[PDB]
Amino acid sequence: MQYSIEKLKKEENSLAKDYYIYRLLEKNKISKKDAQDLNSHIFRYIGKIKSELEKIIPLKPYINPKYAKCYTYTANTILDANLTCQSVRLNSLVFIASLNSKDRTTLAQTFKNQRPDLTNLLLAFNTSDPMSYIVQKEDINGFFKLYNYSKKYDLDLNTSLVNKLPNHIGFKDFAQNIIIKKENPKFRHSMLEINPENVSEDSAFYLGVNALTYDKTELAYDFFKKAAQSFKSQSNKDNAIFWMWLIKNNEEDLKTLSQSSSLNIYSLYAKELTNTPFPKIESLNPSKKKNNFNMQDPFAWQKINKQIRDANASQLDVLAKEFDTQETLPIYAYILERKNNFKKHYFIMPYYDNIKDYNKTRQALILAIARQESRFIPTAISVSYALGMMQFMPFLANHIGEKELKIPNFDQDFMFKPEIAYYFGNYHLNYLESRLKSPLFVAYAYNGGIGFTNRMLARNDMFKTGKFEPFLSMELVPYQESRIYGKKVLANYIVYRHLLNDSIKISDIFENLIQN
Ligand SMILES: CC(=O)N[C@H]1[C@H]([C@H](O)[C@H](O)CO)OC(C(=O)O)=C[C@@H]1O
Repeated sequence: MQYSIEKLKKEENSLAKDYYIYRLLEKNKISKKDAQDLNSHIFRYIGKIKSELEKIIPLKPYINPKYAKCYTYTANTILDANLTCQSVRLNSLVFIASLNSKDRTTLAQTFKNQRPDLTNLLLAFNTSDPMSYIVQKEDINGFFKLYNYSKKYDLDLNTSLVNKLPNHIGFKDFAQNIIIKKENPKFRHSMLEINPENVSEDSAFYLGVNALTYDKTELAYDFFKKAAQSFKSQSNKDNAIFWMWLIKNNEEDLKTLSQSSSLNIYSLYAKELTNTPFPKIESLNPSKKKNNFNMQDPFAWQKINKQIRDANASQLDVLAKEFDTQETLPIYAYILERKNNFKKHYFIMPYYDNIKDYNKTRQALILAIARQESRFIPTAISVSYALGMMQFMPFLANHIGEKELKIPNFDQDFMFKPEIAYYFGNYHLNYLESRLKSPLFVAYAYNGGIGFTNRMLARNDMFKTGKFEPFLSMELVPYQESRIYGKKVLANYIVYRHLLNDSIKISDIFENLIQN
């Protein structure tokens, strides 16, 4: 089914409407005329849909009309500009780097009283190492502007300077990136001297991972303990408490972790080590067959999803009842997950006839992936237009459907059919598992591609033998999305294996991750 640009224009703005506009663009069916009003019809104007629309109608915009005149000067004529224009242009470090040194000296004097930040950057670029100049001034705003301009600067930072960094908004991404990318070794080593009193949440956690890579186990414990105390989500606290346990072996930490209300790999592992029973999994069995809702209409899903997320505690109960049918089971579970404030564990198995003939280990992996990818919503669409319950990128979906399986009249929208999603997921999971084996590694490759996974596993510092392995390696997976995805999918997998009476010990999974 196709939609003309005219029909789409009548739908509400959503990712579904964006997806269908993008299908028109990629088929060259949007004329320069149709493209005129089109911006106000796009829900999320980022990435491919933007670069495609801008092939038809470029934008030069935007320069704020107040400062238009400021952008008529160059490095050769900036001394002719008024003081306001001079200071606007000096917001750009590339602009500052382009100036000649006599003009940087002149402008540094001009701005020393009113804008000593500008002065510091001007004089820093008069040296062969601007980062060293800025660090000597302990100019923290300047430091982050220089880092954003170029990641290549690296220098030792003293105790006073590093303890000032965590107060700046840029600190969190700075610390994450240099620790997981294993860049900027002098910055990295310097961050051993950050007082745990000065950091919290994710930043404290990454500084703990940092301390472990230098085998500073007491500092690491202090960082992870501050993370456990400050993190807002129970899942993240549990990850931090697990590290506290692994490092200092306090049995109260493991007891606290085994009694967590969050189901995650860390609380599951702690339950297993202490002979605690498996957590209770909800049982959803609606007797009603169906209602009026079309589970194959992507526009209906965008609409009802927005109602569910904005619904007060009251309106959730009305929706819960409406969607308490077998045909709408994924929507029911989605509503209940909100309605019970994310306290109960739901692990549904919808459209199960399509998988009941696979072995149970394969069933569990399919279901683990689908739960994480879509929550079993058949018409799910990601911001990069991954499609259906198993969130297939269109390129891969077309390769499998057209080239490999030669399906008659295949269209990428077949990914919205549960039978197609499960079938293709099985097919792709076979390719990955045959090469990768561990369900964790499969999960990383499913989310991030087999290329990145192969490169990570080729490194001699990832998933090898060690004191704190394989846990440390799971913290150092270089893409945040994939690092998180793997932990979540692995927990789902354990749960579904258990529900299918095909249990495995998560300790066996961890042992199989270490190659020799
Ligand atoms: C089965 C499949 O398509 N896997 C792909 C995955 C997926 O679409 C994502 O996990 C959606 O949530 O995305 C990507 C990607 O780098 O974009 C590559 C994977 O090969």
